Amino acid sequence: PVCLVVAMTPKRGIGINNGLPWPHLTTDFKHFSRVTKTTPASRFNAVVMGRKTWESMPRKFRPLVDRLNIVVSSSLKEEDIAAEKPQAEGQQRVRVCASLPAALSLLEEEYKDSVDQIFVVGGAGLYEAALSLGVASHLYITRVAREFPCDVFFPAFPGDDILSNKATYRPIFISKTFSDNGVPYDFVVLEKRRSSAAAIAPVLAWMDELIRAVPHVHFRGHEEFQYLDLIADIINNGRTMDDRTGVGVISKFGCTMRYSLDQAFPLLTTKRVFWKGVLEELLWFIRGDTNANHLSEKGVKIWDKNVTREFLDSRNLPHREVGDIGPGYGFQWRHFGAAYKDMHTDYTGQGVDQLKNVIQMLRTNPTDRRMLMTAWNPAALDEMALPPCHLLCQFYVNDQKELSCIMYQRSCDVGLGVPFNIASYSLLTLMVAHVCNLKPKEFIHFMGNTHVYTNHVEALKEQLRREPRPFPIVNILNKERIKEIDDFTAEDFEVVGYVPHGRIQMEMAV
Amino acid sequence: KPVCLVVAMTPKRGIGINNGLPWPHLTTDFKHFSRVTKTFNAVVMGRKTWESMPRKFRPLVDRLNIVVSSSLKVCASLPAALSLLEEEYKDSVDQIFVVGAGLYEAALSLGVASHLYITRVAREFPCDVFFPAFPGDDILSNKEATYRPIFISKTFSDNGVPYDFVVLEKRSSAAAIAPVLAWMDEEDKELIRAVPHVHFRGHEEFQYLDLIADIINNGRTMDDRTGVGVISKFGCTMRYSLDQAFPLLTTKRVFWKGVLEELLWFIRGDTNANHLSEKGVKIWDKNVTREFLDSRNLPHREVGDIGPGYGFQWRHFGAAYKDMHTDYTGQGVDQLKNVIQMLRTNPTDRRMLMTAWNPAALDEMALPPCHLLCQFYVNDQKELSCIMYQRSCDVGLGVPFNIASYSLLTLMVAHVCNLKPKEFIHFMGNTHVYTNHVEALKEQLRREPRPFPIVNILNKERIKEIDDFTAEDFEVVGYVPHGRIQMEMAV
Ligand SMILES: NC(=O)C1=CN([C@@H]2O[C@H](COP(=O)(O)OP(=O)(O)OC[C@H]3O[C@@H](n4cnc5c(N)ncnc54)[C@H](OP(=O)(O)O)[C@@H]3O)[C@@H](O)[C@H]2O)C=CC1
Ligand SMILES: NC(=O)C1=CN([C@@H]2O[C@H](COP(=O)(O)OP(=O)(O)OC[C@H]3O[C@@H](n4cnc5c(N)ncnc54)[C@H](OP(=O)(O)O)[C@@H]3O)[C@@H](O)[C@H]2O)C=CC1
Ligand SMILES: C#CCN(Cc1ccc2[nH]c(N)nc(=O)c2c1)c1ccc(C(=O)N[C@@H](CCC(=O)O)C(=O)O)cc1
Ligand SMILES: C#CCN(Cc1ccc2[nH]c(N)nc(=O)c2c1)c1ccc(C(=O)N[C@@H](CCC(=O)O)C(=O)O)cc1
Ligand SMILES: Nc1nc(=O)c2nc(CNc3ccc(C(=O)N[C@@H](CCC(=O)O)C(=O)O)cc3)cnc2[nH]1
Ligand SMILES: Nc1nc(=O)c2nc(CNc3ccc(C(=O)N[C@@H](CCC(=O)O)C(=O)O)cc3)cnc2[nH]1
Ligand SMILES: O=c1ccn([C@H]2C[C@H](O)[C@@H](COP(=O)(O)O)O2)c(=O)[nH]1
Ligand SMILES: O=c1ccn([C@H]2C[C@H](O)[C@@H](COP(=O)(O)O)O2)c(=O)[nH]1
Repeated sequence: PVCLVVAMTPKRGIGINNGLPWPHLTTDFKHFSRVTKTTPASRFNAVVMGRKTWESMPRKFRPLVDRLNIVVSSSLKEEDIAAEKPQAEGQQRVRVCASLPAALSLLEEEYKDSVDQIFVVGGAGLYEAALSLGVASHLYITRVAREFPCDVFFPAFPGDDILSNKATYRPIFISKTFSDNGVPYDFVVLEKRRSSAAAIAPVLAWMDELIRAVPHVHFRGHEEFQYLDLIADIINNGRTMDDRTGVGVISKFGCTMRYSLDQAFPLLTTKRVFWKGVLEELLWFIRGDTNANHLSEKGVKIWDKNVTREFLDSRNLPHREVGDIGPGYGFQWRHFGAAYKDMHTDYTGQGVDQLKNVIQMLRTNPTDRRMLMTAWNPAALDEMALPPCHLLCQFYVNDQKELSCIMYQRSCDVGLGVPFNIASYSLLTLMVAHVCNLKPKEFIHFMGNTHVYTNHVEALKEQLRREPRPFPIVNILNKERIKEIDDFTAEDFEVVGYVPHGRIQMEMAV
Repeated sequence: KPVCLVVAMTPKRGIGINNGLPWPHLTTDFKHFSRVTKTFNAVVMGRKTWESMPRKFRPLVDRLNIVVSSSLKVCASLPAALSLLEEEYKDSVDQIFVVGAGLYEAALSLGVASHLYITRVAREFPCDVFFPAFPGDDILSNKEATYRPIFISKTFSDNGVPYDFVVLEKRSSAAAIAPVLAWMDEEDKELIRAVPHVHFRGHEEFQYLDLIADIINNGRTMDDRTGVGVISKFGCTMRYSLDQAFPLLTTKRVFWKGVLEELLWFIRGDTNANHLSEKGVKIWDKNVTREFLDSRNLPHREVGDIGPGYGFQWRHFGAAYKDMHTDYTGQGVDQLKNVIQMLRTNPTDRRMLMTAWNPAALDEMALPPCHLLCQFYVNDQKELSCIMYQRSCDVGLGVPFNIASYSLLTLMVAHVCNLKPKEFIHFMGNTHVYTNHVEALKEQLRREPRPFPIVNILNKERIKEIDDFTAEDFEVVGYVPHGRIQMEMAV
């Protein structure tokens, strides 16, 4: 009964020119070593590999230490390998077999009592045979999120949708996202399916008491499970309420998520997020811009329905031109408290530039505890097309020059807005880290009224049947040119290794 | 042979009076009692205790009963009743429970009880029968084998009586996954933990105790404005239920008078700290001395003037500040009034927030506000919840005070809106322990929490609007904390 261990691009690519397609992934090698070596004593595990895989390995590491090595080949002989390098004392002699079935026979015949687990370690010849024989119980797959030139591929398999969009192999384990050398990746395991404190439990018994994301996944390390579980939690436990929009709501109050920013970027994968939209909106905020036509004109229409003639009038703002969000978000960030006129006015130097203050405090006194920016100005709310939802953020620097950010959001459309908000403030954290010579560490999301609209519930349930993919990496390009927060442009960003499931249509509650 | 005692007692160990119970009917305690005693089982009770039971329940059903009188229609002693359980009933008897005094004290002297199931009634009541003193006693009030708590429930209440439940003891797919979890856990000296002997930690105060432990264990050592130094973390969260009891911390006495007076002071939009100090509430004095104000570049401020902070922003957001003797009536935005009006007319609105954070006015304040935003929420059962966001949290000194403060605001706002208080949710930014508090906090972490008290609003009929509350309209009922712990304020 065998296990497969592999690293794989989303297109199932595993090799090129008898080498690996990506730069060195040190955590993946640790993992490989740890999975293939470990045992309870008497025994060792075996690794079975094809001839070219054996040849692809550097001499100094071959044979793989403390594991019985078997090579499947018809041309290489056991004495070829013995001649390559002296067998070290205590290690096993390297065996050669003509086929995978022969390797498994040999294991039974001559190494019962001696080997514990059997691992098939590549290449495509062996992976294919192992799947054909149906002898693989588990797949240890390292999912590399970037595509690389490959000439060798892991075979198609039922359940290969954990890699990319199109007996079965279902994931029972999904880790958080790692990275090395600009490459994001994660680890999954698939499974072939087809009176101490005794007497305390009756008090527990009487004090004690449906929708769930991909419930077969038992180890839920991927940080996107916070979002997926929050959807389920609201649907299971939330309360059905009315709402400003007339569309129903199911709501909860006081919710929390947090996303690491040191290895990869929390752009959700369980549906495609509108990244051009987040980037363009954030730059617009940073400008202090209140003209949503500037967004609309670039193909970002997110503010259009709340800046129509009709919606502005429902807000008693007949004097606003279409597109004018009033003194909201970016205006309050860059010009807190300034007297608003319209979206065409120059406000340079009016009011408080909170963003500048935060940055200057980060650069000069990062232990200060007042590094906040707010968009909630009670005096100006009635002049806004919409009172801000994400209304405050706070920054923090630790010991090691690592920057974390908290954002408070009064109102959270879990279906439509939340993924977008996660990406937006995570990006702001990247931008601020760079300009302050800091390392981005963490985004922390504090949520007030956290809701899913009734007309989203069905689509959200489909979303919960999808397992997450490894997070992408976002790189800031042209770092040397970029010295201040206003220097960033729409071209200074690269999203690397993003492989989300398909878009899900969800109407905005207007 | 294993024996357990089931009891409910006041902090002074009171269990009865005039052959009855001291307190009004405790519904949940009775459930608890029912369950615990059956899973047949034997309950064993003294003569008088049998009488006290109403006849409709007198045979305690689904359990063997034993009365230990020497005068009735049934053993003559407690040793006797234990013999009668080995000899006969040896089979089909699981555990045995003793359920009066005399019986309790017999069971303790003979040393046969291995566990104590105690319902701690938080209030005192007249009693003439008391549970025996016993080592482990401090679990009730502040007054060799010993009894150690192993379980401490959340706080309940019925008929205006707060109470707790504690238990004391006499003293392939997982295989596939394993190697992967193991390496992920590897990286990565002696952790502290609040009362590690308590396994089942239902008491909501454990959030605060665990928070202290987590900061000291996993926080990073940093500098800070005051010069004292802290250990800090960022982004922490607690929540306290308000429907049964009130989260006034019990592992050290919280300064309740101070909480109440500061809050009423906020609500009036008062910015003169001498009004607090003149009432014996000196919490703001060191941040409004001549010296501190000058350090803030405020030489023109009069001693005691906090500037346009907290309450001023609540009641007059954005108004132009003069001094603390000015009348600001009608000026600025009355956020508190707006919040209340929205709660009363359209409680599904998602903009029910109040902020103290006004960037245009920060430099004019003695201290930028720590608790700077709160948001309210109503469900479909008319239950009110409140979230407060705090940018900077002095865990040892400030946090217990802040918890009580906003929980109290929640009770007040619920009342004038004809809602019921449900939950206070505490969101924390820079969450820190000052270096000179660490030792004191380590003492505190050795204390088992007591049941939370309940706070009642008095004269409810007179109180219609948030401004109507006075310092005399509240009663804290059943508060039984451990002693105060001195913690010096970093200025
Ligand atoms: N990303 C990853 O996880 C991994 C990537 N790689 C790499 O993948 C590509 C190399 O693998 P691949 O090209 O498939 O090389 P293989 O390791 O499969 O070696 C190829 C050959 O191995 C022996 N052979 C294999 N299958 C059979 C069979 N089914 N029956 C009989 N003999 C068999 C044969 O050698 P003979 O001709 O002597 O008979 C066949 O020619 C490389 O890039 C290697 O580095 C490898 C392992 C893992
Ligand atoms: N808070 C709680 O959890 C509980 C409180 N209570 C309160 O109990 C009061 C009664 O307790 P208490 O007055 O101590 O009543 P008991 O139930 O202990 O009855 C007293 C007597 O019981 C039999 N007895 C007890 N001890 C001995 C002994 N050591 N040797 C021989 N016989 C013994 C005797 O009756 P005889 O004279 O016939 O020999 C002794 O006089 C009430 O207020 C009752 O409600 C009771 C249960 C629980
Ligand atoms: C949060 C936030 C910012 N916002 C601003 C914004 C404004 C009003 C709102 N109103 C409501 N009820 N919910 C929102 O989330 C919301 C968000 C967004 C608005 C729309 C989309 C959106 O429609 N996303 C879709 C469809 C459009 C597209 O892709 O072009 C998507 O699936 O990407 C995203 C973000
Ligand atoms: C929260 C809040 C409101 N506040 C306001 C307030 C002002 C400045 C602060 N400064 C610091 N560093 N931490 C605080 O918690 C703090 C709190 C409080 C202030 C003091 C006490 C208090 O109990 N002080 C102690 C110790 C005085 C001393 O000797 O230093 C006392 O003796 O009671 C409580 C609440
Ligand atoms: N997930 C996965 N990642 C891989 O890199 C991988 N590689 C191969 C084949 N190629 C190689 C090449 C070198 C070493 C190697 O030197 N291994 C050392 C790593 C030691 C360590 O980091 O502790 C070993 O002793 O395992 C292993 C396999 C087969 N399955 C894989 N599977
Ligand atoms: N913790 C504790 N609380 C008590 O009230 C208590 N009471 C007694 C003695 N008095 C009483 C009185 C009535 C019932 C009683 O009627 N018990 C029923 C019903 C419980 C219910 O009404 O839900 C039972 O079988 O549990 C039990 C004990 C002994 N130990 C106690 N221990
Ligand atoms: O950044 C944003 C902006 C808006 N929304 C959705 C929040 C709500 O479901 C609706 C906003 O309307 P009110 O909360 O103002 O009713 O905003 C978000 O989730 N994120
Ligand atoms: O309600 C309050 C007021 C103050 N503090 C303590 C917060 C800090 O440790 C110190 C305030 O100083 P700065 O955060 O402003 O530096 O305030 C609180 O914990 N709660």
